[PDB]
Amino acid sequence: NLWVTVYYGVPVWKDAETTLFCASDHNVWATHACVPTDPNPQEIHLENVTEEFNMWKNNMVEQMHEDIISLWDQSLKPCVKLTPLCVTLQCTNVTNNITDDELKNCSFNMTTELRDKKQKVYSLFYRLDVVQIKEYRLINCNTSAITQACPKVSFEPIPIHYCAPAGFAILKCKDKKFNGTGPCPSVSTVQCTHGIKPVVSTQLLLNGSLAEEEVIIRSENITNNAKNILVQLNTPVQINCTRPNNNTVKSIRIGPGQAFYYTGDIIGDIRQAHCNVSKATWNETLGKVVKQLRKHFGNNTIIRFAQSSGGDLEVTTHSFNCGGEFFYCNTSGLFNSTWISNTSVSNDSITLPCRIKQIINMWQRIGQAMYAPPIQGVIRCVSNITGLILTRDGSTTETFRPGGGDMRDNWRSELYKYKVVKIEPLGVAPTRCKR
Amino acid sequence: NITDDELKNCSFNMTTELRDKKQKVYSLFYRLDVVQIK
Amino acid sequence: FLGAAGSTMGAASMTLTVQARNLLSGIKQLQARVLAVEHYLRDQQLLGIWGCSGKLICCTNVPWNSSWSNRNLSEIWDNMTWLQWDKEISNYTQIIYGLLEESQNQQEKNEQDLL
Ligand SMILES: *[C@@H]1O[C@H](CO)[C@@H](O[C@@H]2O[C@H](CO)[C@@H](O[C@@H]3O[C@H](CO[C@H]4O[C@H](CO)[C@@H](O)[C@H](O)[C@@H]4O)[C@@H](O)[C@H](O[C@H]4O[C@H](CO)[C@@H](O)[C@H](O)[C@@H]4O[C@H]4O[C@H](CO)[C@@H](O)[C@H](O)[C@@H]4O)[C@@H]3O)[C@H](O)[C@H]2NC(C)=O)[C@H](O)[C@H]1NC(C)=O
Ligand SMILES: *[C@@H]1O[C@H](CO)[C@@H](O[C@@H]2O[C@H](CO)[C@@H](O[C@@H]3O[C@H](CO)[C@@H](O)[C@H](O[C@H]4O[C@H](CO)[C@@H](O)[C@H](O)[C@@H]4O)[C@@H]3O)[C@H](O)[C@H]2NC(C)=O)[C@H](O)[C@H]1NC(C)=O
Ligand SMILES: *[C@@H]1O[C@H](CO)[C@@H](O[C@@H]2O[C@H](CO)[C@@H](O[C@@H]3O[C@H](CO)[C@@H](O)[C@H](O[C@H]4O[C@H](CO)[C@@H](O)[C@H](O)[C@@H]4O)[C@@H]3O)[C@H](O)[C@H]2NC(C)=O)[C@H](O)[C@H]1NC(C)=O
Ligand SMILES: *[C@@H]1O[C@H](CO)[C@@H](O[C@@H]2O[C@H](CO)[C@@H](O[C@@H]3O[C@H](CO)[C@@H](O)[C@H](O)[C@@H]3O)[C@H](O)[C@H]2NC(C)=O)[C@H](O)[C@H]1NC(C)=O
Ligand SMILES: *[C@@H]1O[C@H](CO)[C@@H](O[C@@H]2O[C@H](CO)[C@@H](O)[C@H](O)[C@H]2NC(C)=O)[C@H](O)[C@H]1NC(C)=O
Ligand SMILES: *[C@@H]1O[C@H](CO)[C@@H](O[C@@H]2O[C@H](CO)[C@@H](O)[C@H](O)[C@H]2NC(C)=O)[C@H](O)[C@H]1NC(C)=O
Ligand SMILES: *[C@@H]1O[C@H](CO)[C@@H](O[C@@H]2O[C@H](CO)[C@@H](O)[C@H](O)[C@H]2NC(C)=O)[C@H](O)[C@H]1NC(C)=O
Ligand SMILES: *[C@@H]1O[C@H](CO)[C@@H](O[C@@H]2O[C@H](CO)[C@@H](O)[C@H](O)[C@H]2NC(C)=O)[C@H](O)[C@H]1NC(C)=O
Ligand SMILES: *[C@@H]1O[C@H](CO)[C@@H](O[C@@H]2O[C@H](CO)[C@@H](O)[C@H](O)[C@H]2NC(C)=O)[C@H](O)[C@H]1NC(C)=O
Ligand SMILES: *[C@@H]1O[C@H](CO)[C@@H](O)[C@H](O)[C@H]1NC(C)=O
Ligand SMILES: *[C@@H]1O[C@H](CO)[C@@H](O)[C@H](O)[C@H]1NC(C)=O
Ligand SMILES: *[C@@H]1O[C@H](CO)[C@@H](O)[C@H](O)[C@H]1NC(C)=O
Ligand SMILES: *[C@@H]1O[C@H](CO)[C@@H](O)[C@H](O)[C@H]1NC(C)=O
Ligand SMILES: *[C@@H]1O[C@H](CO)[C@@H](O)[C@H](O)[C@H]1NC(C)=O
Ligand SMILES: *[C@@H]1O[C@H](CO)[C@@H](O)[C@H](O)[C@H]1NC(C)=O
Ligand SMILES: *[C@@H]1O[C@H](CO)[C@@H](O)[C@H](O)[C@H]1NC(C)=O
Repeated sequence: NLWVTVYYGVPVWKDAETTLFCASDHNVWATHACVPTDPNPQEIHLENVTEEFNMWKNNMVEQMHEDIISLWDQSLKPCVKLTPLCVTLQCTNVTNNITDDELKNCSFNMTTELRDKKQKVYSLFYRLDVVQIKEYRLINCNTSAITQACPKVSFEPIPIHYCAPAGFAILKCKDKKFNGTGPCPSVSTVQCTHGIKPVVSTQLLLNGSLAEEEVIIRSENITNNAKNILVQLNTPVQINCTRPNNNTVKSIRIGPGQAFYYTGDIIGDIRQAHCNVSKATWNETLGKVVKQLRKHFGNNTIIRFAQSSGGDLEVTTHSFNCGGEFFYCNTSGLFNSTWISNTSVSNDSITLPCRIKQIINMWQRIGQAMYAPPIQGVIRCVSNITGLILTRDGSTTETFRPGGGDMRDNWRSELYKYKVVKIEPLGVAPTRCKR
Repeated sequence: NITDDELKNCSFNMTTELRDKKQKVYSLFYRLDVVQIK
Repeated sequence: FLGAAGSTMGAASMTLTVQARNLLSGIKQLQARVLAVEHYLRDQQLLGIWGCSGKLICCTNVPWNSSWSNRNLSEIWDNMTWLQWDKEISNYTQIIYGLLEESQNQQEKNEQDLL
């Protein structure tokens, strides 16, 4: 004798394919076009909700990859196009009255403000941004269109809060030690997330969150080799980096009100860009990693490391932003170690050789070419180390290499804690009412 | 080589990838897409 | 906003009054406030057809058929929480949705018009 009733109950906890918007806070490329950020002290803790995540399958990563590429292209719109310079550039080595031996002093023609008058000037460039044809073409005039970035915006990661649309909910477990997924018991809900920084690199994350107690290795299929194995780090490592060149930046106007910057001259101490890493700090890191890879591969396994295989240095070496300059730094002195058999496996600083480029291709979108305006003074930027990417290559011996290339894995590295639920508040539970 | 009689073999200049270098090539066109001003 | 959905059953229906007042309160962000306002509409579209016109925790007069997992509906009412029982009755939703419009809303709507 049961008579069904109708409710407005809480259990709505379905999948949420959805849109999303931001809560960020000068006209720097984020543009503050989100909302003013609320103090949102509403991590409402819930009691005993068995819910399993899937960090590898969500649309939050897919939208985040779509947002920033569209947002960073939006900052690229009002800047100077600046493609009259793809001409027959001719250069030589930098002259030093005599010595032995990364710069090219370049003879160069160009238009002026007026349409007919030409301009024979000279400037400097690096190695990897110019190609032999002595005549030297630019590196991208196969197929591109060079574009200057406007010299007022900053490429600094300004953190982005995310908030749910009006009618959905952002969920996060405060629980511990996922294997990527996991039925996390304790959970709290939020309307708005915390601030996440717009950083971008490969082979090493930086300025990120920290771990709980140890390394948390994250993957999908450890028995698959084609995965990108994520490594969460417990304790951050100070990385100092520099471009120790006192450099003079001059300015010209290429046409009708189109300014342009170029490396005029350097004051005279030709150096190489580099980064210091504390040696004894780094060996203390890797002992934690092999401590866990015994548990996932075996007690009698040999953990080897090597460099990247090949490809472009964007794939090979460490991509790295710093303060309006886009470094590329070789990291061969970081994976020259082999840990053996998983049983009884200071005041120093290793230093890496780092290169400088100016013509970039962000997220491999071929055709778009953004120019790097060289800046005056010196370069110093300090960053933590938080995230690592390793790749199991295809006996119990095993070699790992620093993988990377997809920037989605960087955002997935710092958004595994979240999920979003759709809301359908309708419950039909029978009782004995009838009337 | 000789015969009697909708195509035009056209002398033609054009830019290149670089801004200054020119390009003297030839191509073909139809009748109704080109006009006398030879 | 939300709370106590985890470990209770029926006593969660005591606090079904905060669950609506915070609810619903370029182009890519403008998909929001359209499907967000299409929701709270399309259910209240059919909620007026259920007979319960506004917000009342209310009962209809259509029978609960006991073919739909008849399991101790005084006992499971209080102990065994929601999100478990919801999967049990996840299969029989559409059929009740035909019974929301035929029992009370084909017969009984045209029985008060007799006077
Ligand atoms: C990981 O996270 C760390 C910190 O969490 C972050 O390090 C920070 O990096 C930023 C950018 O690389 C640093 O900000 C710059 O700092 C320099 C130095 O400022 C110090 O010294 C001056 C004078 O000695 C003091 O006044 C100042 O208070 C500091 O003590 C500044 O010079 C920079 O400001 C200029 O640049 C900005 C962007 O161009 C402008 O918005 C700003 O107005 C300044 O511009 C002026 O000078 C320019 C010089 O060329 C000129 O071009 C302009 O037209 C204008 O005249 C800037 O504030 C910050 O200090 C770092 N903090 C720490 C603790 O290290 C890492 O960058 C991050 N990792 C990555 C990859 O981002
Ligand atoms: C401008 O400067 C750049 C570098 O700053 C310079 O490019 C370099 O030129 C040298 C000489 O042509 C190349 O050096 C070769 O390097 C290999 C390995 O390092 C050596 O083994 C070579 O020695 C053999 O070849 C010589 C050729 O005559 C023989 O004389 C010699 O006995 C050996 O058989 C040789 O030293 C170097 O490869 C390039 N660098 C690059 C990146 O190509 C360039 O030449 C300078 N510009 C001008 C106009 O000189
Ligand atoms: C490239 O080829 C095209 C065609 O493939 C050619 O254009 C043609 O040229 C001829 C000769 O100049 C034109 O033919 C005329 O056509 C009318 C009707 O068809 C005839 O009656 C004309 O004959 C009279 O005019 C002649 C002029 O001298 C007299 O000699 C003759 O006795 C008659 O009085 C004449 O044959 C034809 O009109 C054009 N076609 C078009 C579409 O205009 C062109 O000449 C070739 N290029 C070069 C450089 O020769
Ligand atoms: C990267 O650069 C930073 C600074 O640019 C380095 O931090 C510096 O580290 C040294 C020692 O590691 C610190 O010196 C010590 O300071 C204490 C405090 O007074 C003093 O008592 C000691 O005798 C010693 O001199 C220094 O203060 C510190 N500076 C800052 C600003 O933090 C860091 O070590 C560099 N890391 C690498 C790997 O090179
Ligand atoms: C653009 O032109 C340059 C001409 O040097 C090409 O550069 C070389 O191309 C060969 C064949 O692909 C490669 O083996 C070399 O490694 C290239 N050199 C460098 C420095 O990358 C380049 O491939 C051309 N690009 C396209 C798309 O045609
Ligand atoms: C992880 O990936 C590997 C290969 O990508 C899968 O291994 C296959 O497993 C089946 C049955 O265990 C074998 O018949 C195949 O021969 C294996 N593949 C190869 C290339 O040898 C493995 O199943 C994946 N793990 C999961 C959980 O899906
Ligand atoms: C690149 O070569 C040019 C050659 O003209 C150098 O320009 C000359 O530099 C000397 C002293 O450095 C000046 O007295 C001349 O006036 C400069 N010429 C012109 C036309 O301005 C230039 O210095 C070289 N680049 C570097 C970095 O040394
Ligand atoms: C980064 O530095 C390493 C230093 O070892 C370079 O690797 C060597 O390259 C030569 C020829 O390219 C080989 O004969 C050696 O066997 C390599 N050693 C190792 C450890 O790989 C590497 O080429 C550098 N990469 C860049 C992009 O500069
Ligand atoms: C790198 O991570 C360390 C974590 O230990 C940061 O150090 C602390 O950061 C918090 C908040 O950022 C501060 O309240 C503490 O005062 C910091 N402690 C010390 C000893 O510095 C550090 O700030 C991070 N690096 C950067 C550049 O932010
Ligand atoms: C060396 O070169 C510098 C600049 O390149 C020049 O000023 C100087 O006169 C030169 N000295 C000699 C001895 O050639
Ligand atoms: C630049 O132009 C001048 C004349 O305009 C010419 O003499 C010179 O050779 C040009 N430079 C190069 C590198 O072609
Ligand atoms: C990882 O966790 C899932 C459940 O979230 C489990 O099914 C799987 O066996 C776990 N794998 C390992 C290696 O612990
Ligand atoms: C670079 O050299 C110039 C002189 O040419 C000097 O004024 C400036 O202070 C130098 N840069 C630094 C960082 O000292
Ligand atoms: C790191 O230190 C351990 C002992 O603390 C040592 O056995 C190991 O060889 C060191 N790493 C390298 C690469 O030498
Ligand atoms: C005829 O023309 C063709 C191509 O136009 C040429 O290859 C050939 O040599 C010519 N023959 C004579 C006899 O002119
Ligand atoms: C094409 O250019 C060359 C020199 O650049 C010139 O001699 C020739 O006459 C031009 N062709 C035409 C059809 O004008």
